[PDB]
Amino acid sequence: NVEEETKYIELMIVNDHLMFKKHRLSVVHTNTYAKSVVNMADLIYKDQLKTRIVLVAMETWATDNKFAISENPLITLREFMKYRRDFIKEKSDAVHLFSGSQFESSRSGAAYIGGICSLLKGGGVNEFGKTDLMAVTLAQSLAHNIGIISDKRKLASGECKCEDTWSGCIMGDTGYYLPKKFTQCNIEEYHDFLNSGGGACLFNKPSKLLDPPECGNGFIETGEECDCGTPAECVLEGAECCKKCTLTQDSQCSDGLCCKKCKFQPMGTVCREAVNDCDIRETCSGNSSQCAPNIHKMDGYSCDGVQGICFGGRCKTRDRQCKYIWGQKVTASDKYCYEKLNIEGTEKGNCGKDKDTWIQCNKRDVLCGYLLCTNIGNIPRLGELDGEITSTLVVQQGRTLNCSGGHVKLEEDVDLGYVEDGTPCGPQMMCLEHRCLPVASFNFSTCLSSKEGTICSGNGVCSNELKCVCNRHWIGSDCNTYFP
Amino acid sequence: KCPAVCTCTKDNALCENARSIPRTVPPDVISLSFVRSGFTEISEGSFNATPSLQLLLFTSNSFDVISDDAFIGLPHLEYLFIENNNIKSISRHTFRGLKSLIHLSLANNNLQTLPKDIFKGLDSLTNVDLRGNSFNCDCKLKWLVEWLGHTNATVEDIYCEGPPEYKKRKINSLSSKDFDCIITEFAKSQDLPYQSLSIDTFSYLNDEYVVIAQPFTGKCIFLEWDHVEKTFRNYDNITGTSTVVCKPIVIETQLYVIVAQLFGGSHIYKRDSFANKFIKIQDIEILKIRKPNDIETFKIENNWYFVVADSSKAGFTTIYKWNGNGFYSHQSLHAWYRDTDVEYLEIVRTPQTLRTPHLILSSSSQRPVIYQWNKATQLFTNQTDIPNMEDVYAVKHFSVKGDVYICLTRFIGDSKVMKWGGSSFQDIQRMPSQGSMVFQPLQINNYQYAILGSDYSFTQVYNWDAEKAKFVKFQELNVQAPRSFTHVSINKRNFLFASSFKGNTQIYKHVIVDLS
Ligand SMILES: *[C@@H]1O[C@H](CO)[C@@H](O)[C@H](O)[C@H]1NC(C)=O
Ligand SMILES: *[C@@H]1O[C@H](CO)[C@@H](O)[C@H](O)[C@H]1NC(C)=O
Ligand SMILES: *[C@@H]1O[C@H](CO)[C@@H](O)[C@H](O)[C@H]1NC(C)=O
Ligand SMILES: *[C@@H]1O[C@H](CO)[C@@H](O)[C@H](O)[C@H]1NC(C)=O
Ligand SMILES: *[C@@H]1O[C@H](CO)[C@@H](O)[C@H](O)[C@H]1NC(C)=O
Ligand SMILES: *[C@@H]1O[C@H](CO)[C@@H](O)[C@H](O)[C@H]1NC(C)=O
Ligand SMILES: [Ca+2]
Ligand SMILES: [Ca+2]
Ligand SMILES: [Ca+2]
Ligand SMILES: [Ca+2]
Repeated sequence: NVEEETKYIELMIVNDHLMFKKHRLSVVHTNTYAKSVVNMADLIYKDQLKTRIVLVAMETWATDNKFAISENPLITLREFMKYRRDFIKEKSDAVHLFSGSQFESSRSGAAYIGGICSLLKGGGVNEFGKTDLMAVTLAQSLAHNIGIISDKRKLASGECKCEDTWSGCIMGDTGYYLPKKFTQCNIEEYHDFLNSGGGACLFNKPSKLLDPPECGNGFIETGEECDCGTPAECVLEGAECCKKCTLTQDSQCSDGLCCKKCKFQPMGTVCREAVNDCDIRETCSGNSSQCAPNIHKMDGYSCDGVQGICFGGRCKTRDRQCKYIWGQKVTASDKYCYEKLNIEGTEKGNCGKDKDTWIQCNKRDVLCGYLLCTNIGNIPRLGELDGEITSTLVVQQGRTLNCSGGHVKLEEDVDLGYVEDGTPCGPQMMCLEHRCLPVASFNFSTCLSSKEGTICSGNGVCSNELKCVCNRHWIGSDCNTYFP
Repeated sequence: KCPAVCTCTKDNALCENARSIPRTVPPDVISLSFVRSGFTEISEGSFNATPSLQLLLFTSNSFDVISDDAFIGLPHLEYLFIENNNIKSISRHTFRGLKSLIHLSLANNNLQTLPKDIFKGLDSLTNVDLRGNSFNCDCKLKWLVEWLGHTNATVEDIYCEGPPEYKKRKINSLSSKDFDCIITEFAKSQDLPYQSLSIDTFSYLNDEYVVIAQPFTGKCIFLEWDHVEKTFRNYDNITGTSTVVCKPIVIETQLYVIVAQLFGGSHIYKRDSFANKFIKIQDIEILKIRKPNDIETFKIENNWYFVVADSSKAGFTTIYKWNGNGFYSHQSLHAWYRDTDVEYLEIVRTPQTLRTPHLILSSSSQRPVIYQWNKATQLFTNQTDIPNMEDVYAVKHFSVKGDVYICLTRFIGDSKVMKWGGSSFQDIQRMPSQGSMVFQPLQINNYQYAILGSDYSFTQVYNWDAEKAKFVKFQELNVQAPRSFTHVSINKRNFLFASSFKGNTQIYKHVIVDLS
């Protein structure tokens, strides 16, 4: 089970110049301070989310800031992710910024929701505070990255409530008394993100860490043949295999998912099953104690049958988008509703917005326009609703159909309530810029196949790495060799 | 007429070698003199039925004690001479009852002490003679030093015969210094089983009550004086959830209690006079106030205000003016900071000779900020921050003479007092402590104390030394986790309330052992 498995977040911390000045321009004070913050946040995540926060690398700016810092944390987040895209070449699951400046905003930090392990969205921004306060701030920013949201709809309902009255939970407003515990609903949101195909990287276990290697920490490090962790953890698994981070001569497998009875699991054993249509089952290499890197189907595979297309291990459909924004009780509207409402180009439906003008949806591209959902509550699950919800009813073939939408804004630049890019408006057609476009237009890369008209010769599936994962009894580069 | 035991004259009498004063004197006898009489003591309420005396004297007798009101019944008495005897102690009110006394001589009977205000009640006095006595100069003679300078009556000079460190020193030459007769102590009186965040006092209908905020039951506890046994008893409660601060505010003989909670809180209550129960009046806006850490009450130019510190980044510290029917928002402060405490003080700001209302609020991981009241715009402006002091949890102020000082509480490192200069606070005293959540100045009967609380260590009580102009270590209280210290004053009785976050609340008696 993905929930049962331990997840590891490789984190890189970037300290701006103001953070450096707060520590009196001392590299050791800044590094030790950040390490302390990440360690406390790791304690919270380890206790609650069964997730470990590992500091892989840290970059500190002794000179002035590379990019201009801003009072708005969202603006500073855009600039920071821009810089980290073009400049930072280090491998990490998430890149977070520690800013000595204090953001003027209700937020003490900003992080892209569900952005974990995105080069563009994988980062977060955190304002300066005390070590405990910074640990909570990092906890809620990384929470946004792993898909933990406020979920305002259930909060207003009261079904989701932090049961600690004195101190809140992490996602809530932080007073002088600091929260140590996540809500159960936050846990469910994190597990739903994992189950939808998010954060596949998190299942990779860190090979190298910034801190000097210590034996018994549970992570193998260069020069360490094996690590079984704490003596009690060792007794659970890997006690006989590994002692003092030295492999026993009999047994090169100590503790791992692909590790059993201190010997490598045979090749082809399945460590973790696929979590959805877009995921691909990982298998034991037989040459490693850890399970193979978590991979998923390449973009463009069909998910939920016809209704959707796989992107980043996650299935994109209008129904899942409706259920995401307006809650699980919602479903996507019938296609006639899109067809009649969107062509009108009024407030009720449109292909887009211009200043003082509304864009009539073109006849050809409809399902790529304004997002319509059958049953819509008053309060969105995430973001803030702009204006009031739009409701229009249309009847096809003697049965009335209610189709509604709303404008929901996570941030000012990006507006929800419009069909997300990549949704399959039509066969061999993906929604892009409120338009139905043939899949061929953007030319998705495919895996090698010997046979024509098939993927991976028809014996395999394309992966995130653009390599064929062959079916049983078939092997090869193109999966074209028969080897039962 | 005259008893044969004692010599007499038509207008005069002279008595010697008699163990008792004659009961009857002839009506024309005025002055009476007792010489080497066998009196054991003076008779209690003596000299009855002899009103005509203008003069009386005693010499060379033996008196162990002279009882109170011994001279009553002598409205015409003027000259009184008691001298050249051996006397140990006399009672204070012995001379009471004679307002007609003019001349008095205690000289040369070797008195070592006199009771305080023995001379009270004689407003006609002109000459007094204390000379020749051996006077032990100590607490018992301090009142006499106070009396020597304040009396218009002429008094010949008298000297200290003891303690030998002061010998042949004029009692007139002594001053307010060189006297320590008073020490102070806090002794535990009552132990309250409930833990408490904050304690406050108020006077309703000339009656001083106590409000205690208990965080974990959510109750706002009210304690009232009970005369039959120990005064503190619990008369009433206000129910809430996660109550942090409970602030009573009396406005024009009407009681209002502002209580801040962490769960859907910040409600304003008023006491209904007839029902004598608290009634919820207003609800403070939940978007402005979210995680309140403190409430500060102040009054400026015949207007009542109160301000709530918000330690959440989203909420804003807000001041609430009273329109006479209720409290409404006045000014928001310190947006997007975490406010632990608010403190109101009136300080002289140069050049102005007048004191001006000021605010000081402490943001977490930030320097304390000072706001000067602007009368023209009715708002706090010119934000200025205490330099070189960070991570201040709270600020409290006290005044010695005209100058004002502040006790700054830093949970880690040194918590230090500072004195207000012209434009700035100067460092005065620096005391480090571990885990100090409160530094509380208190003034009880013109005695300035500073209590420095500690969680891991003992709470350290300090006293203000006027000569040193700094706080001096005084006593160490044991309280589990002090969050506050409150001075409660009953009639002539004084108490010290110590809140405890992790333990039971402490009530200390203020004990003064004193002599003159
Ligand atoms: C097994 O792994 C080791 C290093 O871990 C490598 O040297 C060896 O060639 C591998 N054997 C294979 C891939 O058959
Ligand atoms: C149609 O949508 C509107 C949205 O305003 C909603 O109030 C109504 O209940 C819906 N009717 C249905 C789902 O039958
Ligand atoms: C897309 O790429 C293919 C080669 O991969 C090329 O033949 C084709 O012309 C490209 N289409 C466009 C519109 O550029
Ligand atoms: C006592 O002194 C005051 C001034 O201190 C003076 O006004 C008053 O006349 C004096 N009375 C006598 C009886 O000397
Ligand atoms: C006040 O509250 C305390 C607990 O905090 C309780 O023991 C006491 O009975 C209450 N008094 C009342 C309700 O009069
Ligand atoms: C402070 O207030 C005065 C008026 O009382 C004003 O003239 C001055 O500009 C203010 N200073 C700042 C820094 O706002
Ligand atoms: Ca990873
Ligand atoms: Ca190790
Ligand atoms: Ca997988
Ligand atoms: Ca206060």
